[PDB]
Amino acid sequence: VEPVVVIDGKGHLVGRLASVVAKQLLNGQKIVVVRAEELNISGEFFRNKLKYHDFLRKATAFNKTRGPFHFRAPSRIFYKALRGMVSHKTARGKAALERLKVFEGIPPPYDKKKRVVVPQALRVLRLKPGRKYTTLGKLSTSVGWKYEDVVAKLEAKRKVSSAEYYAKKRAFTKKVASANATAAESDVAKQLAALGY
Amino acid sequence: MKYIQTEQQIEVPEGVTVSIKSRIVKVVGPRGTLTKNLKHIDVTFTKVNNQLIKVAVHNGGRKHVAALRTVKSLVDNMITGVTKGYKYKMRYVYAHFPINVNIVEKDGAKFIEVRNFLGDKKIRNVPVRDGVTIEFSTNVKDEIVLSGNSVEDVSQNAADLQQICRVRNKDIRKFLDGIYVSHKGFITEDL
Amino acid sequence: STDSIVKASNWRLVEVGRVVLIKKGQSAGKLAAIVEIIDQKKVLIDGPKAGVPRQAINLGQVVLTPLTFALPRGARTATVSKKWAAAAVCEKWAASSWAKKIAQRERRAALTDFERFQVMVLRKQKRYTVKKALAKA
Amino acid sequence: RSKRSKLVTLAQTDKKGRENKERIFDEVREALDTYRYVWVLHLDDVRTPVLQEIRTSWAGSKLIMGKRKVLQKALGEKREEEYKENLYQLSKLCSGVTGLLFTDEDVNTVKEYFKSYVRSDYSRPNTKAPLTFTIPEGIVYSRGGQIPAEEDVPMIHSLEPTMRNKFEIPTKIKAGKITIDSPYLVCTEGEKLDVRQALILKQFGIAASEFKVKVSAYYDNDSSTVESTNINME
Amino acid sequence: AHFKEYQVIGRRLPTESVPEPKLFRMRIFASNEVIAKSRYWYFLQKLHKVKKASGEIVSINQINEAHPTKVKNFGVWVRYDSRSGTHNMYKEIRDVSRVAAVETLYQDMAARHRARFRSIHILKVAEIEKTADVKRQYVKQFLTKDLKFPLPHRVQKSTKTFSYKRPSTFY
Amino acid sequence: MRVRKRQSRRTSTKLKEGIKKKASAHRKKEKKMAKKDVTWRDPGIPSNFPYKAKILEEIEAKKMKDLEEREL
RNA sequence: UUUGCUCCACACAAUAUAGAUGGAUACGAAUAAGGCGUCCUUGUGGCGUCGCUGAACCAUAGCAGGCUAGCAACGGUGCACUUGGCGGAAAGGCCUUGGGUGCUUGCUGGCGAAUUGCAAUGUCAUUUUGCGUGGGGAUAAAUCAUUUGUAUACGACUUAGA
RNA sequence: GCAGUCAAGCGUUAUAGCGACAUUGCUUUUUGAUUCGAUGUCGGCUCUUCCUAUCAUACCGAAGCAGAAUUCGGUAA
RNA sequence: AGAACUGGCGAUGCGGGAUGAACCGAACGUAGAGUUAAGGUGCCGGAAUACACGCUCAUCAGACACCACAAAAGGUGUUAGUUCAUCUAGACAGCCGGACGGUGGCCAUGGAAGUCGGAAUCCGCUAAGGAGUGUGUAACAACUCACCGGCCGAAUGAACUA
RNA sequence: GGCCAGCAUCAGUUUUGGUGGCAGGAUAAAUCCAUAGGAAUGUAGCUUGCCUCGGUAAGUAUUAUAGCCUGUG
Ligand SMILES: [Mg+2]
Ligand SMILES: [Mg+2]
Ligand SMILES: [Mg+2]
Ligand SMILES: [Mg+2]
Ligand SMILES: [Mg+2]
Repeated sequence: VEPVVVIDGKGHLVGRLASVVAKQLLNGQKIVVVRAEELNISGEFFRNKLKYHDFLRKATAFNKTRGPFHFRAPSRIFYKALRGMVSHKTARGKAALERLKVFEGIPPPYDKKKRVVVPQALRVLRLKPGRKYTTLGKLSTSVGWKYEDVVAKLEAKRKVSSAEYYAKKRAFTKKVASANATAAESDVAKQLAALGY
Repeated sequence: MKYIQTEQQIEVPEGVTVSIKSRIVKVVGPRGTLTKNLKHIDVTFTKVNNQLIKVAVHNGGRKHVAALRTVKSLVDNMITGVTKGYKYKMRYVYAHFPINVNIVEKDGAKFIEVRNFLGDKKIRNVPVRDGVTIEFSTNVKDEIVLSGNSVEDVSQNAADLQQICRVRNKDIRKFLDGIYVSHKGFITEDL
Repeated sequence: STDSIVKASNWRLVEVGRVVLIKKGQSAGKLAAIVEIIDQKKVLIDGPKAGVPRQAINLGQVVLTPLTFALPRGARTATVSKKWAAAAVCEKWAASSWAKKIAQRERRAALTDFERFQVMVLRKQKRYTVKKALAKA
Repeated sequence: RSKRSKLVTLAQTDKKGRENKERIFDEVREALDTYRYVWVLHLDDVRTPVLQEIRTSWAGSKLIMGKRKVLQKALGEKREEEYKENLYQLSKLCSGVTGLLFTDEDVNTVKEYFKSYVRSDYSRPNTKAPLTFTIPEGIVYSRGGQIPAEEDVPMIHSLEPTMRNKFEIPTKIKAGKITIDSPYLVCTEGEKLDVRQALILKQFGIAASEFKVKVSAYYDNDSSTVESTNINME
Repeated sequence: AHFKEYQVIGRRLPTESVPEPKLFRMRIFASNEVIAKSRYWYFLQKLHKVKKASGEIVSINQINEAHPTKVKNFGVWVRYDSRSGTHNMYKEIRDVSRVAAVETLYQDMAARHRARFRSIHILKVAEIEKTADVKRQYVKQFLTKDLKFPLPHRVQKSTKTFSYKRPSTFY
Repeated sequence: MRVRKRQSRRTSTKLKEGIKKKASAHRKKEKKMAKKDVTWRDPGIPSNFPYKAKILEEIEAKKMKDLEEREL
């Protein structure tokens, strides 16, 4: 229903989010994923770190520059999960993959855009309470990603600006609702309520 | 078995106030305030009156109800800390080399400095955790006293002080030097 | 101000007399009352005023409402109907924003094309008045 | 899984069952027929040599101990359940460690014996301290100054962990001898003692308290009445 | 499937000089009458020395629950097959019908004991008239006076792929 | 933190076919040994069933009735 | 290298291909908790209210939207200027001041529409390394060849020369 | 290995038969005394990497571990 | 390993089991429409991130052949059962108290008092208490536990099965 | 009349809805109504202990100022 769908990746499970995003891209929807460092993986941090270190074990023996390439950033971990669910060696798979962008944090112009969530991929809706889960920024920092603090500082500045914007928007919303409430007793309002609006 | 409801009770004395919101407990008493984050456990707190606070788990299993009893014990420890305090008395003994224990300030950080442990030239430094006080006992030979409202902080500081003087590569049936916790109790000794 | 404060976190309770709204099945969208608890997942419900048969149902097929009325446990259909009428459950349900939202949704679904045109005209008139009142202050 | 495992012992004495309680029940009910006066005795924290000396002194009478609930069931708990008339009052007067003295002797003789009987006893916890005790400075001896240290024996080195940990007395080991750097106050006269102080007094062997057998009341077979005696019940 | 309860009454075939043989009745839980008749012949061969070729089905009638809208506690005595022998089991099920209790029991046996319909024998399903005779804790905890319990962490199903609000689990 | 090699769980065709042959041979041998060997070949009422007394009374009454029914 | 290169307004001419056809419509955090409104002694505060999906909200009527007449109001919105402020994560966007010039379906009128023939996407949205009108702006380097040896199999590299 | 013994179990109502853990005898007997038939493939040099089933180096646990030295063991390539 | 019967395959493509001589389905003219088999329906990938009742958390779980590793072995993981017992004349934990007398039983020992050893292991009084369950002493002492009682007040323990 | 289409009325095959009349069973079982018994996860009332002005704990009390279960019709 929208030309570009922006998904706030915070609090989502990586596999289910990857599955839904891959199907959307193959169906032809343009998707931008923000805040990839706030993604979640079910299972404890040592388990997920062990899995990543097994992936790190994988490498071409006679030339390491030819082997599987291990990308440490959270956005690249999510991109690996997505590319595993797209048939990426065909032209159709490449075209589907080029309808996707993944970012750490929320850079411009997406910091002023509406961001949605995916209910079937949400941790609080999917995992049973008490089950342990891992956070992608911490996993990436443990396996060698080196921009965790910079993203945190930029995100804090973005949150300050966004809070100021929301305060102004909420004041305007209160004024609009106050103006709309005093017209609710008029004949036009009664006719609209009769028609359902 | 999935017990429908399991609950524990927490008793609050006269001078203690408890504020719990979203599993952030603040306990205020005559000796000061303590704060605990319990957001890793799914429990529900309810206030019955100013003296009784219930903590409950709904539709929970064995691990969940074990966590419930643990939560009750932790809040009881916080209450005891703000009303009586905790006091750990340690003793340090030696065979030949007198152990020298001092309180030093390293950029205003309150370290405990241990010298001449078994004749070592190394200076052992144990930081003093915030909220605990270190006093050298009067008319008791070679006794240290750690006091505070947090039993966790006091006991961990005592354990760090005890572990900083591990005897290495010597028969410990023979080499008896060290710093040992000799007593645990409360700061208040009115009765 | 030397008294403890603990957040209540008030849940709706599965209990006898709790009014539920059936969200799927033959009786979808109808009100019923919980008469007896079978286990953690199933209850016995009875909906005599709205025409819901007395039946055992899973708690995942209903949504609990904030409404509750006094009812004996295991009360038969006649007793449930009498207590429901005495407590006036239907009026208190219809006075809530939840039921008003359901009614508005049904009305909007029932609107015709001519009525949608009339809605647009009335919305433009109300918009003119609201914007004028908003600019003056 | 994850349950506590019971410790296993290999000893000779096995637990008593309901048959022992039934035997005690029948013995009490038969002594109720056999004897004239049934006296209820409070004998809490009694030592076995003292109790056996009492039994030896009361040759010809029957002293029966046991669980107080068993004794009250033998006597009859309520008015419709009493074994004899006006025995429920005697049964409900039983409290604590209760013994039953069935006898045919005189009321005056029983009162005189239980007024004039007394023995030296350990100072029990939650009681009154009979003396002020102070362990002297230097080498700690077995009596702790209650006798001259020239005649006394030094305390064994094996008790130093108990004194330091359980008794919380600051002690050191010097050449195999227990030593305290300062004199130590154990108890003050006319003060309530706790478990730790009572244990210290018992360890040093000081026994200045008095044991007296309390008597609550008695029942007569022919009169079918209960009279409060109130002996050593201050 | 969803079980029904039948009565199956059968007998040996009448013969000369042995007329009017005895009639034997069983209460059978089964999804349909074909399964009910098969189970009847199985149990009749296991108990008596009566074969399907030697006998006939006199009657089969569905038995309905007497009060299907009344909550009841059921004690279910069952017997299952093992290589060492046949072992008893007693379960307690709270439900509004005998067929509902039997279906719950079959599902529980398949979940826990890894058991099947052909191996599970229903020996007795008996309603507990008085609550004092209930002796399973998972059933007794629901017999408390004024029973109230909440449902924390409600998970709402979404009809759309994307949601424009962060969800809440309040109830 | 040196992770070791994980055992593969990909199915080998030769291993699976060999396991099939091994299992068939095992079944034949077990059947043969069960036929050849020599070895000599009611739990009652569960204690938790509430109407134990009723079941026992019914079975006793049926036994006593059948005692005289088959005799005369 | 027959006036080359490059931005601003004005007419023509073509142009919009992983798939426009009303609008991607901006708090953060928690979920065994929150959002909003309000009051006070401003807090882990009291009270009220909301959820149970965006099935929303905003826009949306006029020859693909024409030509005119009025009533009410001083609002809404488009375009070109202009005042000031903020934004560097990839800012390239966000907010705002004042005047001008259009439209306004908030309300009531008067004309026009046809024949695309009973449907045929029935063509409607930004950017234009192409032309002709015109006002201002600026007049380079690299390679070969020669040369050095901090370099070198050859290329390459590193120096120097109006 | 062979031949037994015991019995926690399994089996049974015929006190048959299987049987874990233990255990005995032979090989092997008392004063630390005093090379025997590989019937067909093997070693080097240079140089790389892997495994851990660790010899050394690191950190630990136990031991009549006083000290010194050593033995057994844990994590560890 | 040897006999007897019957299938499959070679001469045979097609659907499924990721892949394939003997596995599941089904045998073949060229096409259209419909329905299915076996196998499946998160994404690759056509098809329910269906419904329902339970179980499981694995410092490389499992999604498998049902053979082996496998001793139906080990585990203070978790769930459901079976059989025994104890229990308001008071269940299990916990604290306190009692835990005696002949007697320091006999022999042996430099010493040996229940506790280095060898043989007796009895009697009394008991509510109960071993000629002693362990720590300990050079021997004693002291503590313990076997057993009993007081306080507490409602279910508990053991062994098996899955 | 060659090429490509749209609609209507039909035929053959098929897929997906709405709705009507019947018939069986314990001539469904239930709900509901009446009647006779009964009990607790004991409703009203009564008594007592002592509590915030009557809200509780324990005895009684089988429909009363709530109800439920079973049999029969
Ligand atoms: Mg017009
Ligand atoms: Mg190793
Ligand atoms: Mg698909
Ligand atoms: Mg192997
Ligand atoms: Mg047709």
